[PDB]
Amino acid sequence: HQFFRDMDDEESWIKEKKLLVSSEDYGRDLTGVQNLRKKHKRLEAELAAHEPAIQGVLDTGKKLSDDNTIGKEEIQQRLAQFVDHWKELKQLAAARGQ
Repeated sequence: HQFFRDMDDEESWIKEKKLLVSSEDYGRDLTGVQNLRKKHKRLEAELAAHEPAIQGVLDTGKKLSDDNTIGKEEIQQRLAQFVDHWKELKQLAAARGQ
């Protein structure tokens, strides 16, 4: 139950993370351009820390499996969303860079 909770709070953080990216943009068109470029740079750094964070949960889940399996399987499905979300985020970041 705890791991699940943590995962949930984590997924939440992901949403909150994306929100930040959406916040650090508004600031007069004239600067908006430089704002996007600056955002990208911060995005790369961010991602560096977001990788280990998300992975951490993933690893934990793997453990749960070996410790239970019957049940945790459902959580994996939910966690699948987490990865998917991050995946999209990565793609977006890549596009921005290019």
